[PDB]
Amino acid sequence: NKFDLPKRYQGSTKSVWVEYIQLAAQYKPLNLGQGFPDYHAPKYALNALAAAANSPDPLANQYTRGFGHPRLVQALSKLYSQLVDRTINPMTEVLVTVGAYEALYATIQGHVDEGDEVIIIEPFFDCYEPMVKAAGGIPRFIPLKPNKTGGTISSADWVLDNNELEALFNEKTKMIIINTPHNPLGKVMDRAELEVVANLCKKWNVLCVSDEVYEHMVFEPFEHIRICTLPGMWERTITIGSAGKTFSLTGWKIGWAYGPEALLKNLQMVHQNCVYTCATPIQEAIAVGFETELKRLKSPECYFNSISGELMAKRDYMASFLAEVGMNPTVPQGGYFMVADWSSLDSKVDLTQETDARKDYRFTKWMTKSVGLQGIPPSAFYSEPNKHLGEDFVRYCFFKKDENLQKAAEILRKWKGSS
Amino acid sequence: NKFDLPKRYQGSTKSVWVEYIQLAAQYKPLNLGQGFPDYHAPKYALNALAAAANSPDPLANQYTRGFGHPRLVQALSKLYSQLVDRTINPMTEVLVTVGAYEALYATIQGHVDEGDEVIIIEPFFDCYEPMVKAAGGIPRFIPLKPNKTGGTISSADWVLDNNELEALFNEKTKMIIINTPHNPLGKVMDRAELEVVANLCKKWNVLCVSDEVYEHMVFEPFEHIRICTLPGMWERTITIGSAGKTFSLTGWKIGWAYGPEALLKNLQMVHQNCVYTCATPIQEAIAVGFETELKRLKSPECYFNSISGELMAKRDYMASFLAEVGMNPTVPQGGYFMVADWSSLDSKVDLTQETDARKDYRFTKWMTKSVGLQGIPPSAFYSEPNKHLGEDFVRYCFFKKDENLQKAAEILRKWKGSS
Ligand SMILES: Cc1ncc(COP(=O)(O)O)c(CN[C@@H](CCC(N)=O)C(=O)O)c1O
Ligand SMILES: Cc1ncc(COP(=O)(O)O)c(CN[C@@H](CCC(N)=O)C(=O)O)c1O
Repeated sequence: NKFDLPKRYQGSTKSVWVEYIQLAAQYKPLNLGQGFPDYHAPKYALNALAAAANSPDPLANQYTRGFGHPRLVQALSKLYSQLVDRTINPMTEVLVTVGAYEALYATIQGHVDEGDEVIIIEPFFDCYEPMVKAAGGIPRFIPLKPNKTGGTISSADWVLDNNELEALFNEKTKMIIINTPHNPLGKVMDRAELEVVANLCKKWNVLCVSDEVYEHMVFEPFEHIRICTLPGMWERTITIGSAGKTFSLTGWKIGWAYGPEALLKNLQMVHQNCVYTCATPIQEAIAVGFETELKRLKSPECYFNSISGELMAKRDYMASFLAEVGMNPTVPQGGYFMVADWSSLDSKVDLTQETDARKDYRFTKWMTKSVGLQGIPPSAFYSEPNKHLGEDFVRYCFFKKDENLQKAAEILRKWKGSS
Repeated sequence: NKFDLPKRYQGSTKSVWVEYIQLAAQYKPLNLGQGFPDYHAPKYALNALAAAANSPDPLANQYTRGFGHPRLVQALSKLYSQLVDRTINPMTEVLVTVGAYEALYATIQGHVDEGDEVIIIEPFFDCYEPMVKAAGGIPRFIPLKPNKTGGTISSADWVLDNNELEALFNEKTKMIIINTPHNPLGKVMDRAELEVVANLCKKWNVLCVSDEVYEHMVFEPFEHIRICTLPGMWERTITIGSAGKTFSLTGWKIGWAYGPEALLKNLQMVHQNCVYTCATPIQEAIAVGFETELKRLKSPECYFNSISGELMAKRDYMASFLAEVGMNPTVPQGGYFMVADWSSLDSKVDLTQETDARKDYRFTKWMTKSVGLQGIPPSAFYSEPNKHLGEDFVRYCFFKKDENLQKAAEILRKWKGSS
């Protein structure tokens, strides 16, 4: 009856996101932090939500099926069945969730017990660690590190030490979480890299959880490969996606996990007594969205195909202006984020009035308040022992109107050499 | 690497809800089961969702603030500040969630540690027990029991044994969950009943969680009273609502917890790493719905004021045809569910084809597949040892078009022998 946090949440603090969203509302900077477009998503999707709101069907805005709206799961199985080349059962092998967030939540709560080890690759999407810890698991970390220095490098250059990775696998290893395309780097794992992970999972009987929200956003000449597609991997993989990312409608918060029925049963049990069901007219609108794209999967007008081309130009413009101004950027193989090492610009920043412990927090806060440009501190994506690996970096989002990417460039040009 | 359920979820089965929704899609009965309307909700709310989908603001459909969309938390604080007669800080004292479901989830995960005792009042909304058990908590049950037999009783007649209740409270008691107006019975707790609980919560330093989802649906001459409003109770209460119940848009799945900052901090830590944030356009629409009602709170055509008379005509009709066919109905003080005793018609049913443990599951099951009319087996809402109090009963929803209520009666008559 002390109403302290229960032990499993012991020492929990507010996430980066709660802190930096609040920082954005307060200073109103050019917001290149959290990932979302600053322009309209596909009209066919927005139209479908207005249509569901306006539907003459009285069931359109009432409860739908708890493991997912029938029309959506059917659309999801149609698409992914083609992509993974097996027939995925829409009732048993798909679970619709509240964003990729709740799919990750239901997966971790579903398969992580007290003392189970979970391997996490740093830098990691930040929720992975607190979710494992809340489920009583023991995270085991391995960092990706660049094998090139100075100038602009590629996210391909950020690599695991495979001996170090092998070393982490033992009889206590329950799960490994991989994220490709990767947040924050943009790294897309190639077939050899997936093979390394898959071979260890098979040897050690571990569950692979593949966070693939950015699956449609890989840039030529690279290619998204699905690990559940590797030999023997289907039986031991759960794969996650997000309609917020697939359709660029981040405020809709609908995602999914797919995989064999045996593994999904555990997620269903968590899901059913966490939220139970997800928004009907939103899932309906997403279902129409998938139906729309399913008719044209190899067309240049298909949003799955067009987004990379849309994004690649903006990636190239930001990499250029970040290099121009003095940072060392990592050019992502997919996605809409880019990390840059800003440390060579340490003389143009006074971080003296900044209060927190981590340098990249001080840098990003200072830039927000002082110059009106918001990025995200990458040390948020590292375990405490390795936070130093992130401190010289900044993550920016380039999913923006060209006019706003130019605005960021000009802020940076003015800040630099206007000494 | 047995990927069996974790120890937290060991007992776990599919909920009444995953089972009955599936039942319902399969046999396509007159669905008097899950609580939702048969017809459309107020048009102003539906219109506001269409407007958010169609918005010129590109951020209308992108991520919003994780603890609650600002327009919505503002409208909630404006409403509840007036209802509870205090100033509720919209930023720190309101949390928006994926339905009342995730409000209960974050509350129980946030405040129940291993070994904590949680007292639950039977019959109970079904998620309470599995949530407590998932949090490592120990559920402690007490049934409401009718103090009258024969005919049509009132939900006021279902009452707790005061000494049973007092004995349940010990220094291991962390929490009590109360639900008023109550599901499935429709009981509205009077002031003395809320005083009993209040005085025990203060004595034993326990957190009261008040599930008030049906807050606006109390029938004359009864009154919804909020326990957080009793002396000394604000500091020890979390109260929960649902937009899905407030605006009869059950597929929108947005609810909230409000109470003191100290207590909501715990739910914030769970929420930030469970779903993170909720749907933007749905929260925007609900905020517009609240602003609309806030301009006319004292007027009869305010939906918070009008829904009671709308539902009361239906309540009275159902109560009357249930009694005519020879059921013993409990007339609810509030809400849109009615529980009735179907024992005195056991003769006239064949449960000999149904396979489940509980007599009332076999019944709901019979009537659905065989006579085209589904409700909910009230055993679902009892602890294993007490399920027997739920086995003579059946719960129906009367939030249905007048003509379907007239049809549902007919089905009952055609099966009983009232033609
Ligand atoms: C790798 C990865 N995995 C899961 C997710 C979550 O997807 P939802 O469908 O929105 O729940 C994300 C999205 N992360 C975005 C936004 C983070 C946030 N908390 O809003 C980002 O990193 O900026 C992500 O980037
Ligand atoms: C007492 C009570 N508390 C919470 C809730 C959940 O509210 P949301 O806002 O839809 O999450 C309910 C809803 N009860 C409904 C719905 C059952 C279900 N959807 O699992 C019922 O019992 O028929 C309820 O009846």
